[PDB]
Amino acid sequence: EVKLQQSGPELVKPGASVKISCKASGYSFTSYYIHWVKQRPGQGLEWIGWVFPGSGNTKYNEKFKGKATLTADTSSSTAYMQLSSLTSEDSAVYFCARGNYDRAWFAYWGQGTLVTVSAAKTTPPSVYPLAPGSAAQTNSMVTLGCLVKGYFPEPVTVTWNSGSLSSGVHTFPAVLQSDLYTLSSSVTVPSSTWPSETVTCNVAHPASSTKVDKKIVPRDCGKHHHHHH
Amino acid sequence: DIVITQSPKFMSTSVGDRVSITCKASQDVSTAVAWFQQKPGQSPKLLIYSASYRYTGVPDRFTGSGSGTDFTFTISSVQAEDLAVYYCQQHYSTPWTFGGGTKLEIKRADAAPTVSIFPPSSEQLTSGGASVVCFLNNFYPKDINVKWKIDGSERQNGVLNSWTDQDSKDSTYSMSSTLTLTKDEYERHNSYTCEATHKTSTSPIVKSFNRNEC
Amino acid sequence: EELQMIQPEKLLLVTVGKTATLHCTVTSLLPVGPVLWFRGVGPGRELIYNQKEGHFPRVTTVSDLTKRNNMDFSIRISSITPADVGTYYCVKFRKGSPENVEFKSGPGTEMALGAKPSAPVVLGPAARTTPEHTVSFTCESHGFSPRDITLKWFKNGNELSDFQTNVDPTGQSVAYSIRSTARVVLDPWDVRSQVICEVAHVTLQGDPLRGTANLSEAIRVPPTLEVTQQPMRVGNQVNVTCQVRKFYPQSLQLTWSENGNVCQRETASTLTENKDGTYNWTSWFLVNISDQDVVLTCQVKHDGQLAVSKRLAL
Ligand SMILES: *[C@@H]1O[C@H](CO)[C@@H](O)[C@H](O)[C@H]1NC(C)=O
Ligand SMILES: [Cl-]
Ligand SMILES: [Zn+2]
Repeated sequence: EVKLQQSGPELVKPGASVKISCKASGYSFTSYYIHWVKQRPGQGLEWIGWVFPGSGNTKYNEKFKGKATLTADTSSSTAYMQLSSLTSEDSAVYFCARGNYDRAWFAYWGQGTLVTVSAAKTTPPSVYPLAPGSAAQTNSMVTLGCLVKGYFPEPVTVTWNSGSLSSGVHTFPAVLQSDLYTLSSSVTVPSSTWPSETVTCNVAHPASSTKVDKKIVPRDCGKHHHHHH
Repeated sequence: DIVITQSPKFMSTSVGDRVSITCKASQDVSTAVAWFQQKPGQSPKLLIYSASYRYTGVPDRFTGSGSGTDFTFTISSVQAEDLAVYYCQQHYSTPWTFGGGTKLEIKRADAAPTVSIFPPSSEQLTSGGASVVCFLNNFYPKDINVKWKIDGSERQNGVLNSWTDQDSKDSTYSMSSTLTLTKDEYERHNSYTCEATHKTSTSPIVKSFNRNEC
Repeated sequence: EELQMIQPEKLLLVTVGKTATLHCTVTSLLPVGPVLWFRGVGPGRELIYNQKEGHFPRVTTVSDLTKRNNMDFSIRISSITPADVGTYYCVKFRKGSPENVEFKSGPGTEMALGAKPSAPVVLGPAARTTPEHTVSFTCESHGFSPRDITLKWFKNGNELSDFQTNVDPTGQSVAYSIRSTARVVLDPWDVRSQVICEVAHVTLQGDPLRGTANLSEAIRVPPTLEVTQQPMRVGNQVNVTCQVRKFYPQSLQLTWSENGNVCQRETASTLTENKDGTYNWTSWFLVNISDQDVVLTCQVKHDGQLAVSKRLAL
């Protein structure tokens, strides 16, 4: 099948440059136009330009004149976009798409690559478990959570029990607060399966090659039961 | 650069309703128009090209039409998975340009939020900070309020809220609310409360915990 | 997977004298056979470029066609004149028995003519105004096609939003015009400030055009006045000085009045400029203190305005 897999998220210093890549597969790479598209978070889409691999012919959106440079390595079935002298205006997801039909319409898309332009250092998150106390019994279902605090940059990935729990999960958008992002995630299970059966939030941070598996354990009650005044 | 203005910017609709997005170009662009769908977290998906042709395996319910300066995208029977942002695009002249999007949301029946409150973990407290999290899950409509009380009195400083995109299965929203202060500030008080205000209950939903409990 | 003829651009814009790049690619290398360019469809179509035979002084290939493996048949046609407008088709032929037969055509690219806008002309108000008043500037540019154009207003480095813009006409025209009026507020720090009109058009290719007006020509900064006495630390003399502070433009008459009478006496007076662009004028003199209460007035006329004054008692 036709697949476009782009490289991981980037953090780049203002004024520096970066090179996103887009690896193609399941079709003859020399044969189709590749387009790049820009999306500024919660904003629209913008065509950056194209490259025809094989010729290496490119054509640009003049808005990206000395900003973007498109290239292709036909032998490696890979397409590149270089972005120079980055400002905060460049922070966006960038997509590669492959053309189809006689006008090379934007038909096959990559997964996107998040580029964050900032001077802030890369910071792995602290992962905190969120276990209840009193209402742990009462109901037929129980909600457990996971707090992913103080990380940079985006994004973070959150699964539960390696992805086997996806039934009633809510991972929430991160909030930025002075150079650091914080998000929560919640899962709902029947109470007869917790703490009977183990529950774990799996939190990864791509930019820091970081993964923590936080097992949600019921709170410690030792001191409570000693002071039942 | 051709401008494409798209209407409406926001639309909400019941499951099985018919809906129509319009798109207007600043030039005559023939039939060289595309329609894309972008669901939250995903890349755009080509739905329609050359103004009316459906793309490889797109459902029957998606149609495109129009010629010249006016175009129409239409869903005959809205499904719950159909919530997304939809863009038209001119593919007539470089630089190619997209419309501003129409966000589609689903009308459904009212649902009460499930509310849950969480104390700071031991792990976090050893750092020197303390976060209290309150989840407000699977409600409808979108409009909702969270009050934070400490010892019965109100608190605004250090409260952060995050909302989810509408659910593609059950059509509901969720919210997260995190009250964060220092270790010492947390020690200085006993009961913490998040209060929920929603169309569904004339009374606020109240989840509380006392710093000494199990 | 059969061979396809890809022509990405349905319409291509170009301007007189410039080069036009017609883009065409093939998806497969078989069937074997040449690719040709034509203007028009049907039996009356014009041969624009042929790989092997023919002379085409104005055409130049984007990539090296002689290479077995090439799949890009884009061409550049130089020195575009209005006669070149048309629909250009990219056409693949296969081998036949004697002749070659047409196998597949691209969907064609329309070559259309556009025009660059003129250098924007920015006009200011005819008369000067004091700070804390809003004034109007206008921007015009004309002669461009197509009608789509962008116009931005800036005061120095800051983009303004208090403006109205019209593009004319609405119908089809060889040339369109853009007219804009911006409301600009004059601050006391505005002598060295510039109003800028920025016109962006697809025919310019990245580089916008700018019209400017200097606010130095629109502003009057009224001066502030004070008069002082200084006992000459050694002697029976007084140093009387008049301070004319922060005025613009540099056009000033300063008169001295002794009990309402003009003096004509010699005064050592100097002009200074401020960082903010405004000027100062100092005027000091010494009095031999005789014996016989004199009211001294420093009277200033700035840039043809009503006289303002300050009294001082000895
Ligand atoms: C009188 O005072 C002014 C400033 O107030 C100064 O410029 C001038 O030099 C003084 N006169 C003398 C003789 O020093
Ligand atoms: Cl004068
Ligand atoms: Zn107890």
